[PDB]
Amino acid sequence: NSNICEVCNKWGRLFCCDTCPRSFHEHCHIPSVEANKNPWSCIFCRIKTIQERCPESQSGHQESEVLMRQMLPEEQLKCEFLLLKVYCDSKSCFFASEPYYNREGSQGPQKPMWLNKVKTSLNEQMYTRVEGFVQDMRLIFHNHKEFYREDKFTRLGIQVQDIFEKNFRNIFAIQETS
Ligand SMILES: [Zn+2]
Ligand SMILES: [Zn+2]
Ligand SMILES: [Zn+2]
Repeated sequence: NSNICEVCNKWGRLFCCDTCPRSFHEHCHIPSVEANKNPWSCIFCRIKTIQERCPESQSGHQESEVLMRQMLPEEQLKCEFLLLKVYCDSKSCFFASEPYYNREGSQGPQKPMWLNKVKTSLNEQMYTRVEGFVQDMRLIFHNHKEFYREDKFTRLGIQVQDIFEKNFRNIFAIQETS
């Protein structure tokens, strides 16, 4: 097993996966690492098993169809993993916790949004369809672009959105296009 957390790359109190070498802090894993369960398989392993059970699930899909899917267990898992893939990037620190807005020449967004809120919303089964989760994720970066205007800090939103989008296309097997 690895000696650092797969998500935040720090050591500490780690839980080790039984079917791959990854390790996690308790609340870095999504869902939070489960109390008992021996053996325990991490989210990377669980996502791999889905693909292996249904190889055809990797054929291309239309985003419109993906977004309308109900949040049954497999889609819940895939959103959890996509969220985890965003937290894996260190630049997600900017978007994790509840923002506040007081900048000359800018007004705060009408609907603030942040990663820990999406995390809670997933944990509490508040999204009925994939679209709900994706909309809140995209709102995080859209709010940031709008607020920071021409400050070069806007680029952090572009960068972390790019990570989200690449992973969304990968996890949900979106049809590749030019
Ligand atoms: Zn961690
Ligand atoms: Zn694993
Ligand atoms: Zn099959």
